[PDB]
Amino acid sequence: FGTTSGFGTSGTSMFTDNHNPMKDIEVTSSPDDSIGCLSFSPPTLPGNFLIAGSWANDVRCWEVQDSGQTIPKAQQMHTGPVLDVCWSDDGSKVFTASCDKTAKMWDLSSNQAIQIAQHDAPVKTIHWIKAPNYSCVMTGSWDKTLKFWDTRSSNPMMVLQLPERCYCADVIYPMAVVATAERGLIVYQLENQPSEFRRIESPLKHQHRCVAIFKDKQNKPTGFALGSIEGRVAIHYINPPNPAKDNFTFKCHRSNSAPQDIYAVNGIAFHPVHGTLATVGSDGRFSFWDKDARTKLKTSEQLDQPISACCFNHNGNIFAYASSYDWSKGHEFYNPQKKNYIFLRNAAEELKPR
Amino acid sequence: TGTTIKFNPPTGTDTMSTNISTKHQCITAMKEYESKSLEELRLEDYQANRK
Repeated sequence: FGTTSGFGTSGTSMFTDNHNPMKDIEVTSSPDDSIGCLSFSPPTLPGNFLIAGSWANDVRCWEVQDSGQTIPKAQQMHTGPVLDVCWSDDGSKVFTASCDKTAKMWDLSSNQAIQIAQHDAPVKTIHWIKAPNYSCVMTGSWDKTLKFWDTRSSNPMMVLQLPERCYCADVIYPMAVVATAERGLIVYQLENQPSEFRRIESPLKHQHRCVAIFKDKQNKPTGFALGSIEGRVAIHYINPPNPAKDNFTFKCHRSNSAPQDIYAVNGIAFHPVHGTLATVGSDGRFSFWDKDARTKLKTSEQLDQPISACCFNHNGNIFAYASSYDWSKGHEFYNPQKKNYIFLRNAAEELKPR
Repeated sequence: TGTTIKFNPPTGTDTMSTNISTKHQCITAMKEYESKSLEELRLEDYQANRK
């Protein structure tokens, strides 16, 4: 019921700016400051709803129609920049994590939000864990802790100590992976209760930035991709038959006699059907990759500012990416008057290996 | 606090087999900034109103 791919194509007259060189769909009424995070609704919700958090302290929700029309639906406010957002598996709740040191649970139908988590520093990551025996929210913070919350009591149901400040995380039950400052990298198992499973010597020599878990042929979490500030991504299997050959890195988000410019990898997401992946970078490009054949499927034209975040909708028929300054060159290159965009693309067949 | 020190991209080397020079276009690649993430530096600047 409806189109698999429906945005169509923008035309230029038969007979001028670099904000949208792919001419992707532009989300209506975009946030007023840089976008930190994007998250699409789970398959339990009919239709597609997008959440974005920004450095103006707001979280916004849009309905995304098959045609590419986007309708603003609702918004909530933190008192500091929103660093991460996610959904409950039933699609009723959006969870939000902020520099104000808290996380909120936002019930969309009643448009009410309440605090569900507290840290002693900014909350960098937030995920919903649905296990057979329990359900909880996991938060990771620059206070060097990982905490787990039932959403009802203000006491955490568990507190795990991290080796350093939480920089990124992902969860696909029964696996969680967390990357920290000083190249810390830890995999957790989540069966019965969360516990540390393996501390991994980083496959990357530079500051960790983003991470996404991928699944094997049986649909079980089996590895993750990890991006650094140094235009490189590691593909890392948990238990491969030949680690020295099966685990590998590849270069990306570089430009180019003259020196090659190296940019940060800001986001990484796997296509939920094809198991291929998208990366987005401080170079203002997105790339699509096949980690099995070890190929690049596509690189975008270059935007006039960094791409700060990306995600797929539940079936991967829509790829969303945010055009926002990422502070990669510090405050001197922040232009508070330059517009922020969320762009949408029907990229499913671009992500399907031939 | 924040990004008071001017940005200057660290130079380096790699190969592609040809030897290449590189410039790292990320502030946290600088020695002065290596102990913090982009988000931590940004929050510091926001708090100090150095936008």
